[PDB]
Amino acid sequence: NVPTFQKDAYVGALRENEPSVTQLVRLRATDEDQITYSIVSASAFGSYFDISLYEGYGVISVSRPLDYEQISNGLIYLTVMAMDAGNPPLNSTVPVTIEVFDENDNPPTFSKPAYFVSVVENIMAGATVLFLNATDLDRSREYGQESIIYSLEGSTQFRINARSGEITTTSLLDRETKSEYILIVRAVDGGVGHNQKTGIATVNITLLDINDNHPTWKDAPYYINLVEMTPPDSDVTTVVAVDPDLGENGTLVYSIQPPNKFYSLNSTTGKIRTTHAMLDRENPDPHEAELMRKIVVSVTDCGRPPLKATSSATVFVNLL
Ligand SMILES: [Ca+2]
Ligand SMILES: [Ca+2]
Ligand SMILES: [Ca+2]
Ligand SMILES: [Ca+2]
Ligand SMILES: [Ca+2]
Ligand code: NA
Repeated sequence: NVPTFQKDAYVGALRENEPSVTQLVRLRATDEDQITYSIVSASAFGSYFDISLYEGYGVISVSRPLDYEQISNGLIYLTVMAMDAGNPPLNSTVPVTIEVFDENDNPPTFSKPAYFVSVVENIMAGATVLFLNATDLDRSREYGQESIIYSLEGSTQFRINARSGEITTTSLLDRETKSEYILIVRAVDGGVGHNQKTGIATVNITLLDINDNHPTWKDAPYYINLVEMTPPDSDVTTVVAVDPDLGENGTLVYSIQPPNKFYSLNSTTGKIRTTHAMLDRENPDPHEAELMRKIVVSVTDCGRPPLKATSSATVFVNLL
């Protein structure tokens, strides 16, 4: 009487990006009394599907490739209708479900090919250097976003979180021995073997200077020989400290402490000269004669707060 399909429901399945497919589904209804099959509904891409009568079966096919990434939930739902040659005609419908399988046809990508980040050199071991974010456009969780594994190459001093891409430190750093780093970041998807795909970006890290070094004396204590009664302004010797920090933090400021009337230095050079106070080698005064032949010098950098050398340094003078 009414065309009745042999099943309550039908099914077919294929990968995305298939050229065509000749038999997603075979259906058949039966009339005791003829039958024409039609696709009456389609959740999506109806135009791509076709039905034909082959050897008594209504046979669904698909003529274009499908894109998994343009389909919600991997499923296309069709409704097929069998209809007799009746006047009026009689019909019956049935659900068909087309599963589309995802292919790994999208690579992980980064917003930029190179990222640039600056960071103070006293960064707390394990702190957030940089959040990274790759994007994989495959829709399935197997091949798309959820599947991304971050990897990091370069210095053992850094490490990346494999799921979130958050980059972090392995240790305390030191601008005074490593100033910059170039790291390579790989994102990879859940494809297997040659179908695994990978995204890449460099991360270029610069260390900003902290005033984390004291001045220290080069070649102290100093020994000079100097003639008796030498004129005012005669060159004596040069003192030197070293601060390997940058700019202000490495800039040195020398001074004589406590004061010494027989000598003056240049605070920016450390170049000691004599004063108008004359150097009598056989001078009565004990105190005055002792600092005639010994100069104590201190040195500070221009940081904030400014650091200074642990020790002072001495110029031992020997008069002639
Ligand atoms: Ca696709
Ligand atoms: Ca895909
Ligand atoms: Ca992918
Ligand atoms: Ca310093
Ligand atoms: Ca420093
Ligand atoms: Na340092």
